[PDB]
Amino acid sequence: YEHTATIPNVVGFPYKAHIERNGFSPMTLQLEVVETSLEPTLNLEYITC
Amino acid sequence: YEHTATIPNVVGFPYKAHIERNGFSPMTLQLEVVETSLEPTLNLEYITCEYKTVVPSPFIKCCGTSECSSKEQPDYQCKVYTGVYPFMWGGAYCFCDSENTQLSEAYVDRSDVCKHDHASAYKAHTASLKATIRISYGTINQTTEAFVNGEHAVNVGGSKFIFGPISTAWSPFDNKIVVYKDDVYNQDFPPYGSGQPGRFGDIQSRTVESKDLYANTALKLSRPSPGVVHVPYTQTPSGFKYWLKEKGSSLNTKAPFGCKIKTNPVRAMDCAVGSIPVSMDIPDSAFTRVVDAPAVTDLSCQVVVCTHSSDFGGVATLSYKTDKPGDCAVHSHSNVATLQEATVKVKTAGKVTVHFSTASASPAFKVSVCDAKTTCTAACEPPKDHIVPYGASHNNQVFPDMSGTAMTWVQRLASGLGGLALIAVVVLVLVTCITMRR
Repeated sequence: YEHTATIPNVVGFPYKAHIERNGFSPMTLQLEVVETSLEPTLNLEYITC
Repeated sequence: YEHTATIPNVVGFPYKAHIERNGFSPMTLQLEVVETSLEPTLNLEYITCEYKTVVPSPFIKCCGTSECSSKEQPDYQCKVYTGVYPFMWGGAYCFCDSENTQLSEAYVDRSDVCKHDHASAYKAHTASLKATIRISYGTINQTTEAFVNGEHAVNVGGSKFIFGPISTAWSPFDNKIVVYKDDVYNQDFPPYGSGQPGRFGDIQSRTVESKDLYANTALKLSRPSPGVVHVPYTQTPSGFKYWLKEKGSSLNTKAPFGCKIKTNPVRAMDCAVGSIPVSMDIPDSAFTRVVDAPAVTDLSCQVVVCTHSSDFGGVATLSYKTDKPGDCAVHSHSNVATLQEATVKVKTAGKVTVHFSTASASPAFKVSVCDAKTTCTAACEPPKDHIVPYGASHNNQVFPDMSGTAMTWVQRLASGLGGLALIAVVVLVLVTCITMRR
């Protein structure tokens, strides 16, 4: 069953997605972002010392 | 009690026939076609198989002429060649330099395994249906075989059933049929005595045991190479052995209506074609008197869920008043939805659930529970699964009920514009009165 949501990129905000479906009693998911890690691609130009 | 019905020829679709006999509590019979076997009448036209070409040793007459004679043998060929001078391994076979003749002789015969590997050409006509029907009603549940013609009465539980003549005489077999082992071929085989070389039936026999063989292989003798004994000849390759690789896939993979084609005897199973009339003579002992049944009253229906899927995708809860517990017959009086269950225990618990299958966005159908009747109504969503390995249990009636949302909107718009048009009529009639009174 394809369903879509959009959760805040807020760590520890426990967004809850509700699925309503014809055959079935509705379901609430929790989607809690425990961490994010935004990592740049790095090109080394040079070393200084 | 005479009753009549008409069940689809769909195998594994359980029909429900409801009898509302005035003196008795209703009963729902379930009628399921378990198997069908459409069997054509066959006339054997001829047998075909690979030929055997019989080539004796050459009757080489050294130092002399030879006559030759005509013979009755199939495709028989004979020639006497003058001026032969053959060499065997040890020298010339003949002393005379040219006064020798090689009598070449050849003919066609039926192959020695034609008893075992042959194709039979049939005319296939006036097919007949036999069906394996399952009858269940009350405590009686039995599976019986009936010929589907309006004469073979079969007994279940003391009930005569007559499965009347099938609604259409269609069959997947064309008028000309070729049968080979497990396979059946629709094939306009050439008439006996007119088969052509290198094609199916270049040799033809009226039966596998027949003494008389037609052969038309275009066998021709040719002159032997000088000094060589070999009775050289040319002949068109076995048309049967060409056929065996040219057949392609058989009728078992091409018949309409999903028929499964089988040999020995030639038959088409499970053809989903037409419908079968049924006549019942149910005895009085099969019904329960109205005193014995529960007096189900104040019946109402809630559709707990509905998907208009091919399975029994809807669920109803029926609620009751009753004097006693008991079995009631259950039915749906509209073909928009068919019910999985034929009878239910009515309980003092006051409610029961019944499953149904339907194809429409918003069905409404009168269910019943013994005498009580109520109109179930639903909002049914489409299924999410595009393809399923099973046929539809509903009748594929898709037009929505007039109380549904689509017909509600349609009836609002149509009554709106119709009311506006009637008001404009009233205006015009009133004005055209006034303009003639004044």
